[PDB]
Amino acid sequence: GSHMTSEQFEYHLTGKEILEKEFKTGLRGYSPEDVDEFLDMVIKDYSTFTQEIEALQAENIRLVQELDNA
Amino acid sequence: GSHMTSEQFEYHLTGKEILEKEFKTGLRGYSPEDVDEFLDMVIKDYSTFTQEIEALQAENIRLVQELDNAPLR
Ligand code: NI
Repeated sequence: GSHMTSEQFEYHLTGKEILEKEFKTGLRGYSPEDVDEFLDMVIKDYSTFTQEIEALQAENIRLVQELDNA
Repeated sequence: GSHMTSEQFEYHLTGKEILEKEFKTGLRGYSPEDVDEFLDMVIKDYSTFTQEIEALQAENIRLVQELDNAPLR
């Protein structure tokens, strides 16, 4: 009967891991303030990506469950 | 036939921007090698997130098309 495919998405980091990452420092290096400001945006985007996927999964569930009554 | 729209989510960066970003240097900054290796994972994750979202959006559009044509009662 009905057969679903299965796809897997592999991620390297979590927002938490980015929040908790401590870079080593050296004689010359990237401006800590500038890197921090940039990663702040990255962490926000990880949260937003996660939320949008959750929203899209819920929308998927909504549509599938409607079709349950077809 | 009638439609409404929303703008639910706000993003700050693209993967391309993270690949291309050039940081100012200074005394006692973060290890460039360490930061670059870290951001490489971020870049790959942005691409994967983006792919997953676009795949779900395509799937949902297929399902809405199916539902448009489906009798329920
Ligand atoms: Ni079968």
